[PDB]
Amino acid sequence: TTTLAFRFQGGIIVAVDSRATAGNWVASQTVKKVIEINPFLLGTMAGGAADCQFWETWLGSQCRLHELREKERISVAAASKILSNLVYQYKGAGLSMGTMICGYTRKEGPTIYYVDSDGTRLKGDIFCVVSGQTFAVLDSNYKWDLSVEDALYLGKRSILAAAHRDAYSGGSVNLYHVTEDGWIYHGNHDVGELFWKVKEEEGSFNNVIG
Amino acid sequence: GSRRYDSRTTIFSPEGRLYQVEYALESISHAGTAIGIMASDGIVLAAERKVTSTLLEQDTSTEKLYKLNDKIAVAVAGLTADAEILINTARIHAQNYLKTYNEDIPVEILVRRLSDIKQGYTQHGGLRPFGVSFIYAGYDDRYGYQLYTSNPSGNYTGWKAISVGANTSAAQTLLQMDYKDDMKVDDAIELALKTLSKTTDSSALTYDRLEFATIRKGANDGEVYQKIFKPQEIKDILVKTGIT
Amino acid sequence: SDPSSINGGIVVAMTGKDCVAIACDLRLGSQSLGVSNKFEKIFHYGHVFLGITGLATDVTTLNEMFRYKTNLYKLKEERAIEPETFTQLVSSSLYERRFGPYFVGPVVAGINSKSGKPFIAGFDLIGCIDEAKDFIVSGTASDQLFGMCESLYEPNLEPEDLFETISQALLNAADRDALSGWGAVVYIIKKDEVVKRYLKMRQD
Amino acid sequence: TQQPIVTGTSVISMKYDNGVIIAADNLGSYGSLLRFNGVERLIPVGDNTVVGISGDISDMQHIERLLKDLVTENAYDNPLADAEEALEPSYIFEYLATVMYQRRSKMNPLWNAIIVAGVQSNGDQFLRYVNLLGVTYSSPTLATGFGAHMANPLLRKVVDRESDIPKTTVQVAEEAIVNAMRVLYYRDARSSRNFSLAIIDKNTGLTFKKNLQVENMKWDFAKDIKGYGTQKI
Amino acid sequence: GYDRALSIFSPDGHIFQVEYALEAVKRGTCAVGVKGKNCVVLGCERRSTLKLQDTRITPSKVSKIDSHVVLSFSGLNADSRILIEKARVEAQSHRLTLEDPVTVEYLTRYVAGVQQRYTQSGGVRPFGVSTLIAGFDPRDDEPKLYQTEPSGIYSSWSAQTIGRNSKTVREFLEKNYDRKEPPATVEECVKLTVRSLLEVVQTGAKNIEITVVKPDSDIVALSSEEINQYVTQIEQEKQE
Amino acid sequence: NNYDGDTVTFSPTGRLFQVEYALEAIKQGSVTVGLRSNTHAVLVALKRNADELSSYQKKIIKCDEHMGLSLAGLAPDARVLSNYLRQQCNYSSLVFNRKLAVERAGHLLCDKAQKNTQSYGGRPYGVGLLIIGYDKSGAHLLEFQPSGNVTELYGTAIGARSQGAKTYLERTLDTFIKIDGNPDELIKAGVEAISQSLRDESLTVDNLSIAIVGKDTPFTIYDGEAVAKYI
Amino acid sequence: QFNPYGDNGGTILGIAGEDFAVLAGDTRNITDYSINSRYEPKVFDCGDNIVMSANGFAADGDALVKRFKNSVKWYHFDHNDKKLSINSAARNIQHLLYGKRFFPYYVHTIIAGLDEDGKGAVYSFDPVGSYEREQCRAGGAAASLIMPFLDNQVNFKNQYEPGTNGKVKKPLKYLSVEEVIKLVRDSFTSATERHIQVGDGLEILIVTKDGVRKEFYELKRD
Amino acid sequence: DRGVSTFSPEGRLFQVEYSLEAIKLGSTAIGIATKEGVVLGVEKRATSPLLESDSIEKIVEIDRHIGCAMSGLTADARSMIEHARTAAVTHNLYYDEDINVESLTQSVCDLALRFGELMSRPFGVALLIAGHDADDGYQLFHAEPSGTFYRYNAKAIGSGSEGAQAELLNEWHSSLTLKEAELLVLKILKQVMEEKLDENNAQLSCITKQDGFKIYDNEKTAELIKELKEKEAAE
Amino acid sequence: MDIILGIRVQDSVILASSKAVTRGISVLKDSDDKTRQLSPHTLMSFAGEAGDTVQFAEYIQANIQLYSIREDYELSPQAVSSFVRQELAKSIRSRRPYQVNVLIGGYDKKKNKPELYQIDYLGTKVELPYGAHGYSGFYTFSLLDHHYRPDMTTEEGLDLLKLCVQELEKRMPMDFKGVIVKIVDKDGIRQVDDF
Repeated sequence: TTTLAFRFQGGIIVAVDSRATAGNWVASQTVKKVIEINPFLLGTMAGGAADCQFWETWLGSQCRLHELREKERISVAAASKILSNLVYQYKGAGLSMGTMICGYTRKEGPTIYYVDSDGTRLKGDIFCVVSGQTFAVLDSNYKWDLSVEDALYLGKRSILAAAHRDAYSGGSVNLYHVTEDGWIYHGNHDVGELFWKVKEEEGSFNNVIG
Repeated sequence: GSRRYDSRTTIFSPEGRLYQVEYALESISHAGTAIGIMASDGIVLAAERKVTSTLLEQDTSTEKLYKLNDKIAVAVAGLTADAEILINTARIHAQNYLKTYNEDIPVEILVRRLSDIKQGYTQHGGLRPFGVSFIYAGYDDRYGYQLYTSNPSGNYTGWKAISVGANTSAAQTLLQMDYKDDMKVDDAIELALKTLSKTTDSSALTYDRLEFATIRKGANDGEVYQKIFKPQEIKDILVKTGIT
Repeated sequence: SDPSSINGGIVVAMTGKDCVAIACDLRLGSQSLGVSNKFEKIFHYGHVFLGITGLATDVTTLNEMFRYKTNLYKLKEERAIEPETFTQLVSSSLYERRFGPYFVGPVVAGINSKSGKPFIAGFDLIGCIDEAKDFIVSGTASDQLFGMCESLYEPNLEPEDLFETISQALLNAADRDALSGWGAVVYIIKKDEVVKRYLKMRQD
Repeated sequence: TQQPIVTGTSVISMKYDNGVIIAADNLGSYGSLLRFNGVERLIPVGDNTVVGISGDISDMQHIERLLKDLVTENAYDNPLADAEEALEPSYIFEYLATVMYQRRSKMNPLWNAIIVAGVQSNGDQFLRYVNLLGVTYSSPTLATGFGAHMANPLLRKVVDRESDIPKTTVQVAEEAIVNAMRVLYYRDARSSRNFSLAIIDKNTGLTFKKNLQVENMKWDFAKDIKGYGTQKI
Repeated sequence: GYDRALSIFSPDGHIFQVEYALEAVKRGTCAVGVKGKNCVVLGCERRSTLKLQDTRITPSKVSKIDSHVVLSFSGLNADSRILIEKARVEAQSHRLTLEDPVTVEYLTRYVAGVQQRYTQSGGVRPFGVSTLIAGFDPRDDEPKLYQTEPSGIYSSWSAQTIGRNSKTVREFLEKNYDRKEPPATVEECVKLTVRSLLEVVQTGAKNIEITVVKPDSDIVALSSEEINQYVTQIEQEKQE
Repeated sequence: NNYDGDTVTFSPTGRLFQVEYALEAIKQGSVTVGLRSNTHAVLVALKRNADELSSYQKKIIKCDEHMGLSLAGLAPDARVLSNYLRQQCNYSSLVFNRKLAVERAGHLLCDKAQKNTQSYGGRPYGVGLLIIGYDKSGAHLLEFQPSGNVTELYGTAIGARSQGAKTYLERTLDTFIKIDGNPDELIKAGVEAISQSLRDESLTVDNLSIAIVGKDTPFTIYDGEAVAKYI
Repeated sequence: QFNPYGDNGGTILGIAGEDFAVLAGDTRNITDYSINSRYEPKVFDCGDNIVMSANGFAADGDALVKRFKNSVKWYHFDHNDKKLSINSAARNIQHLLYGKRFFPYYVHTIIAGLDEDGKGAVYSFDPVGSYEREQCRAGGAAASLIMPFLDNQVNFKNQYEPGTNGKVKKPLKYLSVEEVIKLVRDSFTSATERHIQVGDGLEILIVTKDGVRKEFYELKRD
Repeated sequence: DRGVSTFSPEGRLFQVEYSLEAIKLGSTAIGIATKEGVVLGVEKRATSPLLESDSIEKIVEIDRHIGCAMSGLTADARSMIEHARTAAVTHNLYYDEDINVESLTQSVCDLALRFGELMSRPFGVALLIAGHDADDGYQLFHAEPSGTFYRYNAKAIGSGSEGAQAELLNEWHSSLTLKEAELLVLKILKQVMEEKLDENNAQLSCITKQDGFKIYDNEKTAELIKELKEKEAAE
Repeated sequence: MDIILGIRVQDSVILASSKAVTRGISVLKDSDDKTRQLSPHTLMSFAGEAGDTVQFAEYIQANIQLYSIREDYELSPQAVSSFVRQELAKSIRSRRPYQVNVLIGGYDKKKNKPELYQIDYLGTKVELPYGAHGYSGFYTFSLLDHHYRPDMTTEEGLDLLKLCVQELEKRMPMDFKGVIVKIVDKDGIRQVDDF
């Protein structure tokens, strides 16, 4: 599993792979590791697929109740802390979850929170989870003053880098652009077709023959 | 069923008064007078025991003045048994605070907790309120010497001088007349006894009808001493102030 | 891992002629690391002295608990608790946590205000009372203290002689224990005066 | 969670043209000790159902009481208790299957394998299995424990599929069961010679046979077997 | 547990225990709220029947719920403490979970919600308390003033009064408070609040308490002398 | 008088006035008819509107594929008792793979209603129910009173002016019991029965509610233009 | 110790067509190396044009199907006989499964039907209620034998246009119900040859706008 | 005294009948259902001119497809609104869909009779629940403290109800446009209101399939009031 | 592992806390602030188990902020430290104990003296001139034992702290990505930008 979220001038880029494995067996190449909590909030799937889906669908329900009661869009800080407080109640029971809660509000600007099954809640500019490892991939071509088109490509290229090397990452790349007025889907890209095109056009992956 | 026999102890009258609180205050008005006077250099608690007997063991008797901790004491007006239930609760809260913070409980925090318990009995549970009014004499290092009162309603207020029980109207007028801000403990002792001596329903005020206490920084240097007066000590201060 | 030897430290109590002595080291550690040299393990509630060895969090908790309980006792009884009565309260309090005990070795020392009789007692962590005439030992160097006390101790020592005996018993026992030392305090207790002495000792 | 103490071995059963047959031996084993011999492990419920039970005997005696209580309860405020509102095999099974799965789901099972044999109101053969895991299945032949390994193969040679059931008479079905009980006596170190056999027929009703013995056994060939290889005497 | 339904409907569709609670409020000392352009002022009556009072330690009539919100009340003092405690707990609970201090409207809605609950719960009587809740929402410069009452209804007010002779001081505010131009400065707002209490109070001595709340958690209680200067200036302008 | 303050008090003549007052709520309720043959059982209910803008209050509730009732009185109480029947029917199916007998459903409704008549703090149910069903002993009609009294009948009616429909059914008894394998004719007899309980108002398309259960007929409710056939 | 779980073997296959869906399963029930039954149905009509299978531990499978069927019955009662859409059924089954998150239903669940636009739908669930909408899903013992074949013969993966040398992918064509059933039958015939837990019989439930119909085919009994 | 759940000799629950009297004293709320949407209008009835009228919230959103107007002891409505919002969201969580308006109304009405010696008394507030679902289109429901709910083509509740309902009886037809319904609510509110109707003492709202539930701006309502005045002066 | 250091100088208390957040082998953050302002003159730093650290710190903050509002008074550092200790002493015998270690640095306005309290996850409390939690204590303590003087100025304390961090950066296998330094004095709590 490779999930990437980073903050830039144009908002937030969210990039994920679509591969699910049971042992060596590839269960699916068409998993959706981005959970659309609501039209302005996105969640990433890592660890337990059920735990991530169930509690981030629940988070959307809790977010909707907040907006009815307070007649205001819920802040990313508040939405993230509902989820972090809930998993902390279950701590030691065997919930498995590593997620990036992504939203853009006028109050906060573009905001990413990393939320953990261990009860960790961290705000950061960039978060990446690769197959049981999470961190602030290549990090060489990332600058705040980056175009929306360029930032989308960087996220797409970053997932391609992991998918090639990592056995448990692959299938396709799913792209999301998060703006103040909501998120925009930037489509499903097969890693097979992407790899050959990226290789040819970038010149990269010289070691691989094609 | 049972509803038939319920007095409904926690309802408003059409005037917006609490029946059982008002009737409890009526009960307290027939209790022996207790007076608290706060001076610059300490507090005085003076209280009248209700029509006593010659066979009552006074030196081992306590109905008015109780110790809550080393810094805080209360004068009681009302049902002694009801007061003891609340006093034991207050003693436990004081020790809970000391255990938690490693600091003696500030006077108001203790007073507020006891007042909040009384309040509860007037709003839920369908039980009769506590037929008790307290004068709290205490010292802490935030506000220094403090006098408070609480009544069955669970309302509490701060005072320079105050009375509870019988003839409070008369007692408060006399205190309001002779009290000054620069007053000292020895002066306050005299005022308290003179006030009881004039308001008492008894023929004369004697040692065997009084309970007396002083909270003084008259403790060697930067500390506070509580003094629950012995029968002989009350007899001496009555002669000193020239009442007997 | 063993809760009674994480923080380390020792207490010893002795009886003399119309006097008792109670003494403790000043070390608090995290196993091999020394953290504090000012962790006194002897407390007093009126004229009754309590030493507590073992897990430092429980030493602090039980001190706060017995201050709490002796404060309420005094308010209700209108007199200071006596050593014999306090010993029963310590036992009662420890045994109520029978299946989740405080990891402590308490030691009571004091003189009965009415009889004038010197009193010492020790307890296991669940409140079993050792009421020895001679001496009580507790802590990570209890073996060493037993050794020192059993040879150094003789009955009916005068206060200023008892001071030397208990001091030499503590110091030499602590110097043969890794988790004890870093200074020591000795209380010499008489019916209506108590002297507290800090001992000079090696700081390793 | 427990462990079985006193245990009963194979229950075997099969459907025939007009009804069902079920059989089980009378032993109650205490580990390797064959402690109890007069244990009845076929418990009839009315005149249309027989419940064959293997595994823990203390749990069997509990289930026996549940079924006895079920018949009492069904008769309460029920004018048609001995007619249209009599207990069906299907009702008795579903109840036991509910209990078995609930008990496994509380991690405190009834340590048994149960076969419910009977004939329904409409004359349909009923044969279904349930065990300590709440696992259920139906087949033209059913057997528990060793029976599953040795009885099923023999019974399946008579009724291999649903279409064989109308072609199988009660005489052929009983013969196959009695032979399978002999094979289990030869080869199951926890079997007894003494067994009970129950026939539930849609015409002749419930026929319950007690104190049956395995007979026509082959042992004579044993005299000619000497040593374990090279020995000739 | 004691389950008795004390708050019930009468044939005329009234809940007498809720209406008798309002009578407790009517008996309470007068409390007034006036919001200016960039402030809210809470004025409170102190009945002068109680002298020899220690004003240092005596429970003050205006309570901070958080650093940015204040609550004043008319009615049973003891009842008010339970609502103040619950409100203070909820203010910290909101900061802990939402990572933002309560809005004035949210804190009002909570207190009002507690008051309502006590009008259709078994074995409890309604609160003999009405509240004025004033302050500024985090990072907002718009003044907020809300009122609650025993029934549990709440609403926003340009200016409002509660307690004894509140009818009189509301009469004053209704003719003296212009919505198009509210008290522009702290001075003007405090003056209008003191003026409104002087209609009812008696002596302008220790009988009037004034608390000024400004944006960004700027809350201060005026002293006797500061208020006495307003009392002096008002009557000197009146002598004409 | 002095004995009607709660359900736990007998009168000096051994009456339960709260139960009798609950019984009164049914009489105020809109008329509903129940009747059966040997093959089918039919409910017919006159639905009551608040005014001309309002809908007509639904009277018939499905309890299972083989059982359901019609209500007269407090609709929320019918909802509670029908929900309880749904659960008891459901329990019988899940645990015993067995459709709950209509007679046993009657016994359960009786016992649930009874508990509310002997305990302090509670109140009797303020609704009457006509339960129809088809089980292993054929077609059944039950009348439920919130006293706890449940009665198996060939036909009956409850609600305002129900006596008219009940007298008609008492005359027609020998005719409608013989309407076997003809659902339409049994409903006609039910519609003709409820017509004896009408005054001023007549059966319109959004006024009439009919339910039927039978041998090869699951419990199905007919409303709107589905009952225009029978008007 | 007592193990509350078991393996009853079996293999199930859900395929979504353009205007239809199939849910297929073998009819063999096993424990270890024994056959319990050669015909124990594993795929069920649940009503509202939804077919379900919970393959794995048959006890947990029967319990979940029973609970879901009951959920449909109560949805009708509570929501004026509203038809339960396949998407709503899927979300409901997630809550049934996640309810036992800390003592799971030891099953792989597949439901098949039509979406609200009348297009074929299959939903696949993990034991704890993670779910996805899919065009192809095999579950159970022989899933690893079937899915690679379906990737090749349904989605035309690794297939290209002859004479383009892998520059033009084989174009995706809409498969008829008849061609899907051929691929199902060949999948199970192949699985039966190579997996010891697969055989005896194949039962296929086909869902269309016309409703649910049933097809049965014999498999090798060894 | 007497039981809270006691029946009168007529077979009515005293406390329910008494709560209906409390609702009669409530400010007027009017609902009109059309094929283009459902309109919800309320009288605000501020007790003083210093009360900021925009803080009076008697029209409330339950979900995007369900609006709600209240009349009576409005404080009692808050827990009913809370339950309705929770029921709407909870159903969407369980079933990945919008909850039917009737099912939402039925859920609210299940609270009603949960009183005795559960809450100490019935609710002293009536609700007009307006919404849209795919199955039964645009719907208006009247939820009473009796636990009974009626569907209405048009309904008035509160002090001016019997007068307003008689007016709705004459005015409502099946072909009403949303614009016609808006003016009709404003017209009947203006008739039964003590004070003169303006954009500050009255509030409009509507639920359409496209835009969902919307509370009207004071500026928007002010234009509809001016449109009403002109069309009434037009004959 | 995390570094939390405290040194109490003449007129203030300085807290140095490692900025790194690492789960297993990957570094989640390099700017983490392991501190909570309990009151205007009381600061708490914390290190320990993921989730527990922030949950415990925020819970203490909420309780001290509640007490501040209710009494319109600031609890003394001694009082705050005793409250924190008791909460930790409760949690060890609880179902799932808080694995959090804290340093409490506060300025006592009544006594006009700075105070530093060290409390471990068991509720073991000591008042020290300087303290640390974890492996960092071993390296740092011996250095502070030599250089520490009770009459040190804030600038001298920062220099001694700066020396400690440099030493830890060399001898520590882990990269803790530097420290954040906060000073607690009579004027309140401020962050040292330069370090």
